[PDB]
Amino acid sequence: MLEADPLLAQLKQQLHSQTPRAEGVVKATEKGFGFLEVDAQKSYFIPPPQMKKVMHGDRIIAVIHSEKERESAEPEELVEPFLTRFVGKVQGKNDRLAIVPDHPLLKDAIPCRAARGLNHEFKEGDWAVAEMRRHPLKGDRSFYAELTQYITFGDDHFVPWWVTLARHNLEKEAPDGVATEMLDEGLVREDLTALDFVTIDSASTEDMNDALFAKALPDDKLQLIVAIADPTAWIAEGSKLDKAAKIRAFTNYLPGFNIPMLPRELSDDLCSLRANEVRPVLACRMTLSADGTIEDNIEFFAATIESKAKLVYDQVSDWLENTGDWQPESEAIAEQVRLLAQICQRRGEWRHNHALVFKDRPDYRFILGEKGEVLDIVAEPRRIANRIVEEAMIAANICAARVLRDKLGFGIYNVHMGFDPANADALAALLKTHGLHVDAEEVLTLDGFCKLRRELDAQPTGFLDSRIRRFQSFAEISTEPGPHFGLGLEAYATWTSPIRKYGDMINHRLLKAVIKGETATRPQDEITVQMAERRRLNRMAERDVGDWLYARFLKDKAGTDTRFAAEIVDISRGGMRVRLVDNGAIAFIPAPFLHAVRDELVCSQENGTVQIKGETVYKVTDVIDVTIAEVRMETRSIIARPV
RNA sequence: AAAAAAAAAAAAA
Ligand SMILES: [Mg+2]
Repeated sequence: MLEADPLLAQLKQQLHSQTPRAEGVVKATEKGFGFLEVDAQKSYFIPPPQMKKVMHGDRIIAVIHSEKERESAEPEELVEPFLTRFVGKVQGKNDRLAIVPDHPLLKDAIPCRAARGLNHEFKEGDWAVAEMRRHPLKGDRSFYAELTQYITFGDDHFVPWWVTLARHNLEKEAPDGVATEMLDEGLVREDLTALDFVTIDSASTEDMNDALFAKALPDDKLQLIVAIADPTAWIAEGSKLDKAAKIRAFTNYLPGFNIPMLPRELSDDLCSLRANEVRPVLACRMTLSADGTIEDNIEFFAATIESKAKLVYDQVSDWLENTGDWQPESEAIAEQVRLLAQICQRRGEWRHNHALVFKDRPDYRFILGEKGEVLDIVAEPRRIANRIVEEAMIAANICAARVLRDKLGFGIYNVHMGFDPANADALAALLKTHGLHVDAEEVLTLDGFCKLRRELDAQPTGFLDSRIRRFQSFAEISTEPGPHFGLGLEAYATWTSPIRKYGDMINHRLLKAVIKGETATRPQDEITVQMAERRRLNRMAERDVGDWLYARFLKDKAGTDTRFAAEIVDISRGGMRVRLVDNGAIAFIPAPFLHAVRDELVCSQENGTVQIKGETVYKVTDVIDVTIAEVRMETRSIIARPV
């Protein structure tokens, strides 16, 4: 320090301790300087020397100095490092090695060495999971990491998968546990083995959760039995398998394969409702009126079925539309499909008239070759076969929601509040100012939410809807009943997918207690926290591997003038993001690609509009056409240009 | 200043 002190020392301590401080997030740039962003309307310049103390995304406290030109930020204290556990490719030779983190915005190679104990000889090119050990703002000399796990070598074709799963600390392998023995839970299994139950799925599906059987009754009434796989017949609450299943809370589905929640021999074999195999199920028998309402006499019962057809969606859809080679190869199972189509028809009607029918965009399926190469990425629209299963499943889950509510009062419920009550006034004002009246109090009720939803659906474009997306809440998992706004239902609880959700297994045991007239333990409202956490991580992992594959699929289209139809999905000041409609990739279009004169060009995020010379040329919702300009593999980003 | 590690909802995987 500067050390000549009398009580000058005390003066300088006081003076320096009274300078202003701001907390904020570091934002690095292409150049040597950066900024400390405090709020969306305030930020301070960080001099190049000062940027050497921080990393992009670090949350810090800086002391603020007035300078000749502007106010300046000098980082003082690290509130939160942007980077702790991370993944990245390692560089460097033998005992002098660095890792550059996978995060697109962090380009700097961070020195590192292996942890004590690790057997892998780390070397240039292989991917690793490292831990940040050392920060300049912590008093340390410089940035330093230790390599904590070896993911794989750079040339591993399945790199996108292993890296992503490691990044999210998700399991890379099917459970090591072993199916043990089918339990006698005191249930009486109705033998439904003679009935023409069918399953309808993707051709590649190996773990069929649901099976359906339909029967005509007098009075234009239809009967539907929903038969669901039951792994709980093999896995007792509190078993080894149970504990393991609780932790992975879902099967993780990624392009080209999945990491199953339960041991693969029960999931893809012993529980799967395979064609012409005798299987235990937990069944729901319901009666549907002419208008599609689920009548009062719902029966949940344990049973045993034998599926008479592993049907595939597209074939069933082809047939109900009559195209294609495929035909139900038996009159009996043809009568099943068309009865099931009637049920769909009735229920689509019921849901339109008393709830909400969300208009549904296409799924996208990665078609992979042997070596993990993506051959194609295809739109997979929801047609009638999909709709047939969906209506049955929703109905079944509605039944479970009633029964659990009316018999236990608790369960694993899927709740969705629609709009956050703290946002209701802002929502109302925003729509009203675009010329669509809404009432902030109504809109927080089911009917209000539904009323608005229909009016929004009646709009030419999805523009206004997009403006209010920022106000919409996510489905949450709750331990007790609650509205599901997005589905326009009082209460909703899923039990139809136990092979691939610990939640549905929890509901299976609950429903079984009910069937048996037995006493049941309320689930602890902490297991929902594990579940929601995994659901989030799974969703991210799926999207992330997707993005990586979208890049490598589109790599050889860069610079070519092949055209893609694209929906503009989001606008930042940096430009636009578009979704390529017939593969579903996300591409970024940089602002200059839109005009080239920066002065006349505004890309408003709040307005979700691009304006050249004061006239809007693009808004968040338009379909435009694009070429692939560039795809940079280092950061797996697709840059598109308009046409 | 060519942006960025978040999904509004459902179904099937
Ligand atoms: Mg299924």
